[PDB]
Amino acid sequence: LSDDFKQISDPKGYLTYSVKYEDQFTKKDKLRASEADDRIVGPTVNLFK
Amino acid sequence: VSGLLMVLFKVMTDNRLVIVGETTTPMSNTLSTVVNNVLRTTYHNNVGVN
Amino acid sequence: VSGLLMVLFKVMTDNRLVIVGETTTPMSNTLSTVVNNVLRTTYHNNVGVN
Repeated sequence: LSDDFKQISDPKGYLTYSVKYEDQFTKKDKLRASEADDRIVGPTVNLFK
Repeated sequence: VSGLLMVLFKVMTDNRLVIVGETTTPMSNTLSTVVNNVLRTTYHNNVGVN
Repeated sequence: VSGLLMVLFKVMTDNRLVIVGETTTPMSNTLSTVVNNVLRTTYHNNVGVN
């Protein structure tokens, strides 16, 4: 066959996110949730620390 | 002006097909009532930022 | 009669200020519907007997 396009596992995207943290603004409440409460909404929490 | 012309070249000569991979399904007992309604039935394995 | 007089001395010369320390917050998905309503929003870290 010709095979014009190749396949991938996960898509990339053209527009991404960046951040500039302030290493002196920490809340003293270490919150917690379930494991499936963690997975779906997980890495998005660690991009908006 | 030349780099913005070149970024328009790469997006034009694209050729990719998305393949469902890794996907897992959670249970209703293991989710908050606020995160439960967001998930249709099965979230794609791996995680997204939003 | 002398020891009961002395226990009244220590309570009188007291001087302490309570400082919020350690406190953590739990989620609604991880509590029984009977223990959920008891907690206002945030229980003081450490544990109490009652």
